[PDB]
Amino acid sequence: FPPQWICCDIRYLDVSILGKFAVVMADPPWDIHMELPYGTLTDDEMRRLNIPVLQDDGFLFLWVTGRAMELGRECLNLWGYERVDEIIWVKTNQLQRIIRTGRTGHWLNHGKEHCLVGVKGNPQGFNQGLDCDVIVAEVRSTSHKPDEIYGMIERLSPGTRKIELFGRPHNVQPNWITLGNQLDGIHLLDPDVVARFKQRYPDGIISKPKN
Amino acid sequence: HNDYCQHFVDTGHRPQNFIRDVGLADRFEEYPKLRELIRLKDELIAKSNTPPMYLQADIEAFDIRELTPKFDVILLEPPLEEYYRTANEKCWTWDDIMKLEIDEIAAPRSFIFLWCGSGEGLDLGRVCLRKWGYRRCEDICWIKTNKNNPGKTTLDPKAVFQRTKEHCLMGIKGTVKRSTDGDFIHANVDIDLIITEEPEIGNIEKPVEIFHIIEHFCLGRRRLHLFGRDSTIRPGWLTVGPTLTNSNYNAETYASYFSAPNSYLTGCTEEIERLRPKSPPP
Ligand SMILES: [Br-]
Repeated sequence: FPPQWICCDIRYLDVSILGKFAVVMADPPWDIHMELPYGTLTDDEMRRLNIPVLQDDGFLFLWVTGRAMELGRECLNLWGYERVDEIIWVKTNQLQRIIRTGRTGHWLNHGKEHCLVGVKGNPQGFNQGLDCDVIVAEVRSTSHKPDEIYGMIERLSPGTRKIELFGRPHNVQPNWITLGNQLDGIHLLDPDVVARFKQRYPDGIISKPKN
Repeated sequence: HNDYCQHFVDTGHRPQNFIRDVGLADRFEEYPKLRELIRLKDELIAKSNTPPMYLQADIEAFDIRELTPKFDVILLEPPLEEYYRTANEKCWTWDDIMKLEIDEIAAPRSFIFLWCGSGEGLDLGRVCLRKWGYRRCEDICWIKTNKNNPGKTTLDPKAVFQRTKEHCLMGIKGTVKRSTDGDFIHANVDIDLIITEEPEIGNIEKPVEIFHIIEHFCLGRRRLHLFGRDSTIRPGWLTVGPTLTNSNYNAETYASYFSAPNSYLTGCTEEIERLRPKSPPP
């Protein structure tokens, strides 16, 4: 129930051991058919993520950009969700102004990041309409998405277990299990998850499955 | 810093209320070179603008091929049933919208700007773009502030957040290369956001800034506004819609403004070529 995390390769981790989650969130390194200073996952690697086993009833927050506006919609569909909202993060500078200059998009400049909101099954105990679908926040440090999204999700679905894919050390927090290759080792607290992790990885090495 | 999401929960003031310096006319008052680029481009638009042209038509029944010549940009705001949730004119389902034969009037290289609302249209408008032969290439969000009326003013379908924006999807048809086609587009002159105050109830107009973004971006002079109204009639545009009270469109006269000795393109001055954003040498 305090912060929990697993350093891992998202493509290889047997995510069936973590149980079910009321909220799933991912800010993935989409292959956006552009030159990037970090590694990406192919479209097929993204489609094949075992998102469906993480949840029977609940919400998905999927950050998207570029051609992943459409590929993210296809993933939502493949993983069993309907899209019911779309949040944007409007980026401001230190004077709370929009930075309008540069060449920050292919055709128009880009002032926001998009997050698809999907629903699966028939969730209960959620509070609809507490937050707006527009986030206004400065770009801070290494952040790729704004920290405000965690408060919105917690107000939407308080007290439920949540899981984040492709998360970073800064993102670990109560009620969340954070998965990502930049995390420091493995820190599990939920005794149910610990038991299943030991049964599946008898010696702690989360390696590619024996094909 | 402060959490403006929490501030909204506490106060009803939307986060976008605290973005500074959003006004269209007053935009670059403190940024003289940016102001000059916009001013020169608007002057270039005004110099080449056709006089206002408009046609009353029942777009559902109309043979859309009667609109000639081909269009470099098309702006479409079909009246969605979600805009009225007090209907007056015919409301359009996304099936109705998809049936429009847009590909029959769009130029071989051209752009479309489709107001999609904030619900199912974000998905179904993309299907329309596919059908019409465009690729979705930008998403212009109209963000609405509620400075005048805080603050819980909602709600429509299966939403879970309060919806405070509308999306205008931009599509591209044909091949356009930013490296070689600077006589057709000026990229990166505007950003994909418009920020204004929530209009009065029952006012369904979209922000006039959408025209500025389109006119700055594409140098094609043949501009069609489908489902425009009397109040959107504008030089440089052909406005077509059922609620227009009068018509002056003559397809031959309209076409003559773009044919020899004229061009369907605005051209450009040396001063604008030196100010507008361009890629560096390879
Ligand atoms: Br068509």
